[PDB]
Amino acid sequence: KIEEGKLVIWINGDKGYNGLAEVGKKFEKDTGIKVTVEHPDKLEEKFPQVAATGDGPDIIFWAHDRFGGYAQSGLLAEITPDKAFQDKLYPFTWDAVRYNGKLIAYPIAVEALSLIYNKDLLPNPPKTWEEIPALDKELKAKGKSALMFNLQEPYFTWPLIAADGGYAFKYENGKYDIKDVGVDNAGAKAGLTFLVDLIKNKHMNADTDYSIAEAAFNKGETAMTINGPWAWSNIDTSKVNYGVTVLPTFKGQPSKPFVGVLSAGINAASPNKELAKEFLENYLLTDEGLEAVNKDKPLGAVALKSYEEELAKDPRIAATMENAQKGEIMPNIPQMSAFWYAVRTAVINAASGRQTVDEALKDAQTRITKASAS
Amino acid sequence: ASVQLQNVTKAWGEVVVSKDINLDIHEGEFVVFVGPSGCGKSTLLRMIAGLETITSGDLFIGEKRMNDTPPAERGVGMVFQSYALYPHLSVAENMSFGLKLAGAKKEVINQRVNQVAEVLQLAHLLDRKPKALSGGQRQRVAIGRTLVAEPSVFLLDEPLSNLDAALRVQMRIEISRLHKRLGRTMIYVTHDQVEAMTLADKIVVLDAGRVAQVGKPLELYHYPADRFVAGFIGSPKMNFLPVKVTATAIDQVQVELPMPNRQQVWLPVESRDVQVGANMSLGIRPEHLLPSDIADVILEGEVQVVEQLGNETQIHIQIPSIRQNLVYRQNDVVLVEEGATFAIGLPPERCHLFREDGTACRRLHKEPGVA
Amino acid sequence: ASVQLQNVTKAWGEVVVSKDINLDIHEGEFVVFVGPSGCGKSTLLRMIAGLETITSGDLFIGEKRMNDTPPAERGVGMVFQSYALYPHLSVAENMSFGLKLAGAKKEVINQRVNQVAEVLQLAHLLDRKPKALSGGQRQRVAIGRTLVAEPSVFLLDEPLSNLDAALRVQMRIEISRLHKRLGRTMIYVTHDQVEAMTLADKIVVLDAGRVAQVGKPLELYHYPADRFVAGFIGSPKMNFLPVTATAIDQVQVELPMPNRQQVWLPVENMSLGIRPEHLLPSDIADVILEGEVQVVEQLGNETQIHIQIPSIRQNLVYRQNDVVLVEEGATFAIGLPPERCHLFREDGTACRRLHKEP
Amino acid sequence: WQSDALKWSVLGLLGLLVGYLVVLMYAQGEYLFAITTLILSSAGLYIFANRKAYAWRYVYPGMAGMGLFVLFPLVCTIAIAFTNYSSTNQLTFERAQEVLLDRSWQAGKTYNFGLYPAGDEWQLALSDGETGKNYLSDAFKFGGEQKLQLKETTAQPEGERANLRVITQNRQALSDITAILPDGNKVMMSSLRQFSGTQPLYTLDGDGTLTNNQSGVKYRPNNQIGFYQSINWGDEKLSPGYTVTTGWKNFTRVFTDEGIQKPFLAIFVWTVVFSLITVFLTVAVGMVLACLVQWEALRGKAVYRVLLILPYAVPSFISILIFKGLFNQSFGEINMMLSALFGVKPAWFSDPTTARTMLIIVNTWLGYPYMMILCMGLLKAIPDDLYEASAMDGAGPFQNFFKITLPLLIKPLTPLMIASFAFNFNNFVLIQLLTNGGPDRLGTTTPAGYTDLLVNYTYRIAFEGGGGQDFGLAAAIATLIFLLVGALAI
Amino acid sequence: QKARLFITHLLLLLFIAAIMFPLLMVVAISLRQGNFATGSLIPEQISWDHWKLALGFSVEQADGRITPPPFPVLLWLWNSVKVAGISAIGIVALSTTCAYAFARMRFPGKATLLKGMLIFQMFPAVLSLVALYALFDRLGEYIPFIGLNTHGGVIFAYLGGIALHVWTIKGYFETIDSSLEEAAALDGATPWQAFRLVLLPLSVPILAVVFILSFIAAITEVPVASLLLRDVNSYTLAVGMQQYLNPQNYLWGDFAAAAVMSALPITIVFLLAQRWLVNGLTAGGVKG
Ligand SMILES: CCCCCC/C=C/CCCCCCCCCC(=O)O[C@H](COC(=O)CCCCCCCCCCCCCCC)COP(=O)(O)OC[C@@H](O)CO
Ligand SMILES: Nc1ncnc2c1ncn2[C@@H]1O[C@H](COP(=O)(O)OP(=O)(O)O)[C@@H](O)[C@H]1O
Ligand SMILES: Nc1ncnc2c1ncn2[C@@H]1O[C@H](COP(=O)(O)OP(=O)(O)O)[C@@H](O)[C@H]1O
Ligand SMILES: OC[C@H]1O[C@H](O[C@H]2[C@H](O)[C@@H](O)[C@@H](O)O[C@@H]2CO)[C@H](O)[C@@H](O)[C@@H]1O
Ligand code: VO4
Ligand code: VO4
Ligand SMILES: [Mg+2]
Ligand SMILES: [Mg+2]
Repeated sequence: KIEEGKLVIWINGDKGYNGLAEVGKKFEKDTGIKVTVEHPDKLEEKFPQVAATGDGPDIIFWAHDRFGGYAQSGLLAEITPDKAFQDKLYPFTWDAVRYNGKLIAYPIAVEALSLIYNKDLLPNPPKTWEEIPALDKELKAKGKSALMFNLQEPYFTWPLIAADGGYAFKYENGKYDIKDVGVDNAGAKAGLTFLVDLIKNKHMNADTDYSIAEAAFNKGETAMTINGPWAWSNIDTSKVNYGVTVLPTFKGQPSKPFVGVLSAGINAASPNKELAKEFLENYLLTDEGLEAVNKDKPLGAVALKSYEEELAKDPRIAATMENAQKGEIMPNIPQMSAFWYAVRTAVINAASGRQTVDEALKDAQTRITKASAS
Repeated sequence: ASVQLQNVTKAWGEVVVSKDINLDIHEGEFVVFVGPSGCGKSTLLRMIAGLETITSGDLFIGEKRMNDTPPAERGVGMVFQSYALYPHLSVAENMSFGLKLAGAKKEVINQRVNQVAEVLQLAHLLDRKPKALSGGQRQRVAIGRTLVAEPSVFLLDEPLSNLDAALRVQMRIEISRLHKRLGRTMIYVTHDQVEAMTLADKIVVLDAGRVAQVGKPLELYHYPADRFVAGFIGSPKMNFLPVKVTATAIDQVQVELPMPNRQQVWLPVESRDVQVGANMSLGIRPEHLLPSDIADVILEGEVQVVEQLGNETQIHIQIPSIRQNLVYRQNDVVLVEEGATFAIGLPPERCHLFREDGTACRRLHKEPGVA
Repeated sequence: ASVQLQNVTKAWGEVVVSKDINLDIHEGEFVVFVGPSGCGKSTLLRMIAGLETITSGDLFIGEKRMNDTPPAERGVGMVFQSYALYPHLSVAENMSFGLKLAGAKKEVINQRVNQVAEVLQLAHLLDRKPKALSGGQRQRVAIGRTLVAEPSVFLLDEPLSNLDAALRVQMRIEISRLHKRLGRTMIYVTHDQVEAMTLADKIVVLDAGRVAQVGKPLELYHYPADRFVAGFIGSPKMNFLPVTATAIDQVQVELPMPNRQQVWLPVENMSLGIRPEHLLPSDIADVILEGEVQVVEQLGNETQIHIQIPSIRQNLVYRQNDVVLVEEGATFAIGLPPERCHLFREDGTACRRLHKEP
Repeated sequence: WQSDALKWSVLGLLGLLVGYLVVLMYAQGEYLFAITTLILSSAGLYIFANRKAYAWRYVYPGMAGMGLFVLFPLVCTIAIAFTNYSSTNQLTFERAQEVLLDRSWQAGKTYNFGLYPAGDEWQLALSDGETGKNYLSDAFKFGGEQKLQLKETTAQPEGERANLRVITQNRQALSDITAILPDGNKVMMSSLRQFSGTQPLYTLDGDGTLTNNQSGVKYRPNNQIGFYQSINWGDEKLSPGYTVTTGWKNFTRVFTDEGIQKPFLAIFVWTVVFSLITVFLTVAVGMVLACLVQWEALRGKAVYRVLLILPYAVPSFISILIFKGLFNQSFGEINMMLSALFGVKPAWFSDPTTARTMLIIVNTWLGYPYMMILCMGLLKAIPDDLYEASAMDGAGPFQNFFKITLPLLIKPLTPLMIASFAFNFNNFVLIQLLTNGGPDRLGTTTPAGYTDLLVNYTYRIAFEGGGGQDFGLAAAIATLIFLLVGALAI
Repeated sequence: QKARLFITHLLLLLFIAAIMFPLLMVVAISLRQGNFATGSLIPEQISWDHWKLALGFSVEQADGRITPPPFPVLLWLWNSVKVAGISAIGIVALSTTCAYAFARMRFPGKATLLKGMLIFQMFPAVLSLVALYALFDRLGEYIPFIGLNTHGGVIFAYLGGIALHVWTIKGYFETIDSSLEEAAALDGATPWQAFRLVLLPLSVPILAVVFILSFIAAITEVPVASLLLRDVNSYTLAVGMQQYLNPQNYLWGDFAAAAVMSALPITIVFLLAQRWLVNGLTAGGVKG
């Protein structure tokens, strides 16, 4: 039994929870309803268990991809904002928070990989992936290198693999086609072939991970890297004169990074649905509300059109938003579990030389398609 | 308390280390257990104390069946053969441990611990831990622990084995003085023949699980029931000569010496179940053999071993037609060479006679000391 | 191998437990240590073993210094006072442990183990663990272990203390048999006076850390150096009396008893010493000594009689062969032989006896 | 001395709390908790009652804790293995029905509302956006269910518009009002700002069937799969699903499925080998270090002792990832050092055997202080005179170790070594964090790797693999490998 | 030959250096500016910020504003000592009494129960947290002191992990000669008195071992403590440092400082326990 007449909120400990509490302090001033914000460890695992028995927070903040699972479990209330409210947010974010064609959470912020470059080594960043090989050669004469990013994890390598027509599952019109996987097709092959060839020509190294890449950029050894908005504060401390821009295109087509939409779901068992609705719609999702959380800890790119336009004055936030809109929404379906391992394996096999790009991606598709069917 | 054992049997699997033992130790009785190494002297003590289970048979302490009573409720104290001192506590603490478990006063404890420690010559070692003691010192601590406790039944497993001869005499008296003061039952195991003769009201002889003979000290020395007991009590051991029966009277037996001269001699010994022609075994103690000067039976041979003990001299003599050497004790230092000719007298009234099964023909010579 | 100690001193911090001891033990010599409980016999033995450090002084085993040498390199075995058996190994394995270390030979091991176990009467106990054995049986396994290894120097610490009289005899013989066959040095600690007299080529008497006397078994019995040695050698203890005129080759003293008798002694407030075995019957001797019987002990082979003399607080022990019918409180008279008497000074040293003994 | 009557008073006072809590647990929905606490308490009071159950006084406190926190969790895991408890089927039937009965749909119009004080009473206004018409009720009183007639108006209400605070305070009474339009439409409160024609999507018949008020489709509980299914069954299945018994289905799913069995043996062999080598190496290194560090000749031992247990003092999570860095093939200091001294760069992640070596190196690093600490204590049980005897038998340091020290330690170590085998058999975390089972076993239909343990490959099928988180499957395989490791200890 | 000491001193030093290296990288991470898992052993850019915030200090940054410590790391540490301290004392006390009965007393099914304890604890703790939460949630409404969000509950939850410690103590008990307690019983000692006054003072080394092994276990434990504790100020250090871990990146600098800090109470307890890790406790007691 969740307690009536108050709001309990769960949000991750790297979000601006102190800002969110101050938004809740304004809510309390106008409603008399006390708002308590918590950030417990592993809240994404805790929630399913506590909510199943009709307990837990009234509102949970997490990335949208997990909310597809919660909704299927029957843990999230179906939300009902009107057409006028839905106009305030970017239309593609509403697609992220849809289980069985129904809205199940309020989009808050947007997160995607962007191209980060050193201004002192590279004044003008390249628009294409094909430009890198030539650029690395003139940087190697000065001791430096062009591009270093996390090759081990498919999240970081996917943008290039997805550019020419690679995809996880075919997103037709709301419904994800579970039997239509696109890691085998020509678009995926050419993306991974170009990545392998960068290693073959010693422009990158097959066993480059997150730590090695982040250290190389922050020490000014490499001219550019691929990373998200979580990595900016590290570079700020390093005092590397850096820019955040659009990802380079491959074969004329833009990189397609995965998009993570921080969302707010309402617990299906909460007796305070209408209180939560008021807090979320009229208190949090306003310029003033988001400014309170952003000031505590930066949100990056927000879903709110009006506040995003003010944030986009920062070129880094604008770049995040651009790569997100040209990217792919993370599928909120359980079948994504099989995707992550099979694809991660495929790249490691191709980069180290255990398999060729062809068979490595063929086996990866075979593994997802026969696991999604079973 | 009285301690009585009826048909007590102990077995370690198929190995039976105690067989049908029957003992009746009355209140205030000092009983000494003697016997060969590993015959079951400790096993008996451990069954009395409750440290070892009984396979079959009954044990009574103060006329109460104690078979299934925990050691603590037996009224029994023991001086362990391995001492079993508390190695984390000092001598004083070891000796005062039993009293501290009761609601005993500190001054009451100190008064009767120092008293017992001073008679054992441990007054200067009171603070010492068992590791910082000698083997004879640890042993005196083990005794001292039980003396302080003053149980109904005292058990002492070879309690003087590791002491000098002079201190052994000093401890013997202090143990003997305690028994006369308290009038409590004491069961005392020893290998020292002197201890047994001086201390016991009654001596038990064991032989591989069985009781061989129970009797007064002198009663066992003068009148052993069989060949085993006769060879165990008194050290040096009794000499044994294979003889043949030539004639019998009701109160005497005539035997023939195995020598080529085949000398005949009458012995004051029962002829019950003794046939003419049968092979007997003749027993004579080294102390009892006489000098040859005036003697009716003369045994002569070649000296094999001479042992100079100072107070006496032991001579071992090889006599033809007998495989075993004859041991003889002369008073004072007697100058004899190895290989020299030596003769000893053999007194008929001091001879023991044993049948082929081993049992003794009762000696009919009334020896002084036995009532 | 030979063993000798030079000015060896041992202390636990400050308290001296072995004071400046000098011993020369030749090869093939059987030496026995005797002394009151806790005098330093084991300490001395353990320093020779290497298990204890030597504070100051020199230790030589086979004409080479051994103070710095570890116990395992000294070529020495030991029968421990407390057996110190290996609990995880059987009797056979306990005895065949030294041989298993110094070049194991499958046949030689079993062959020497079986023979040593036969003479210690342990043959039926070969598969047993130490916990399934009696005290005396464990002692014999401790002995067996050292006899099987056959070291250059044998160190035995009260190795028979827990064996019956008859078995002790048999063990003494086998130790002597081994001593004459191998011809190796043996240092043997014992409280059994019979073992001391019959085994030793040389006996060492210890007294609170320091050496009181070193000599032949019969030499220590007849001619002790001081009061302590006389009181320790030969049990029962030698009787003592607190005894005017002196000659060139003999000393005369007066008895403290009310009659006040004077007697000459063939020697160099004195203390007169006489052994219970040397005292004579009443009617024989010239010096009669009368008193009241206190304790009568019937030992079977002999009778020992404690006699309280007037004006003498210390009792007088007398030994006589055979069974003697005497009761407490009765009068008794004994002869006092002059030539068999000992004499001791105020400090404790003995006046050399000039009467030659056989 | 404490009184004898004090014992029966305490046993009576504790025997009073039992029953005061047991019948109190019986008063509400517990039962399972009320029966379990009875047998446990009754055993405790009986054990301390009669002196013949004396030995059990020492075991009871420890066994009670163990049953509560080790055995109970064990029974549940096994119990769950006979059900379809998963992400898809997580709720109980009652909860799944409760969730479906809270589901709603917008059937009518949507009016923004306002609350207006009229003296001591209230007035409710609605605003129709799509027609530009306004409606207003008569003066009413808050309290319970009531219906209000709304009349079309051009005038403004006389009262001043109420706060969100006033609306919120009176929300319950406001959620019980059914507003009625002039056209006959019924409208109720849907939010703090709106009144609308929201209605329940499903209605419970009584026999157990839920009919949808929007589509007209009827649904009934299908307990064979654990969903509400259309009706004789139809194609459509309703979520959320509910937990239901499945019998041997989860156990057979491991036996029937060829493809999840293809790499089973090859992985099983590696798990046994990895576990055996770990236990051997951790015991070996730990025992030696413990021996050396108690050796009194070694003058710095006190400092060594502390520094040697530090790999166990720091939480292992960060250590494992740091190793992952140190073992990087092209970067990471180990291969940078091995390239300088020697001429080789081992493929610590690419090559199956060298990866397996890396795994054993890190695990020995993680596991030696445990065994060393055990040995530090266990060594104190061995008497000094045993080494005096060995010195007299002519033994050295190495001979001492193998003939005395080792055999006197293996017996107490045996139960600990068997336990260390079972723990390292299931060492999920090490493999995941360090290798992810890498490198990849080629041709494996269900993702399997060379350094994958049995636990690693298994929970990839249950939790990953694309079918959500199947707790029923993972529980069944947890039982099977337990019966396998139980059969191993033979 | 004292070349054995030199070669041991040398091989230990090389072994220490090798096993210390990974731990020295943690210290490097804790003193490195920003949050980086990798870099030089001596950080090129050293920062005290991570240790400042862990020790409770405020940090002035590049732009001028002061950052107050987000978390009470020191309180977390104190919470860890408390939970691990009482938890260890409890596990020692429970497993020692249990071992005593297994090592010295006899009762039906003694051999079955001991082997049952070893088997049932070697079960995979995969679905255990589901069962544990359900237990403490029910328990909380009767005894609140040991329910959810309490230190009592966390301590109570660990007292079930004794099986192995029972085996370890039972094993040690069995090495000690029985005649010491036999002698005690003959002096009139109850089975408890023999236990407390004779057996335990000689078992003191293995009691330290069990205390140490339990204190470490409790200090480093995450899942159960994280599952039961809700309030930030009641977090143990292991629970608290999880806040430095996010789906996409870790605050390595702060995590490392927390890791090094948690090793400190282990070290202190390990040092203090040494007084009970002594040789030759049974020396001079039993001839044999
Ligand atoms: C795979 C193994 C990896 C081990 C690497 C560990 C890294 C540490 C490097 C150290 C290298 C060892 C150097 C040994 C040099 C000897 C030092 C020495 O000479 O010191 C000795 C220390 O003992 C001792 O562990 C003697 C040393 C023991 C030797 C055993 C070596 C073999 C190890 C493998 C067997 C393990 C058993 C299997 C377990 C299942 C002193 O012994 P003693 O005086 O006789 O004992 C008397 C008392 O101390 C006993 O209470
Ligand atoms: N635990 C045991 N298992 C089998 N035999 C044993 C055990 N303990 C003692 N024995 C045997 O029982 C016999 C008697 O032991 P004990 O009473 O100690 O002899 P002693 O007469 O020397 O006191 C010995 O021969 C011994 O080997
Ligand atoms: N650790 C110690 N500290 C002080 N004195 C000790 C220590 N160990 C033994 N002693 C003393 O040293 C003396 C001689 O010891 P030991 O050689 O064992 O005597 P024994 O002559 O009976 O063998 C004894 O009086 C004993 O009390
Ligand atoms: O064996 C390697 C293993 O060692 C340690 O695990 C211990 C654990 O800490 C103890 O509490 C107990 O359960 O025994 C385990 C070993 O059997 C390390 O904690 C672990 O990281 C490592 O894998
Ligand atoms: O070691 V001693 O006290 O028995 O002479
Ligand atoms: O072998 V025993 O007679 O106990 O010393
Ligand atoms: Mg015995
Ligand atoms: Mg000694």
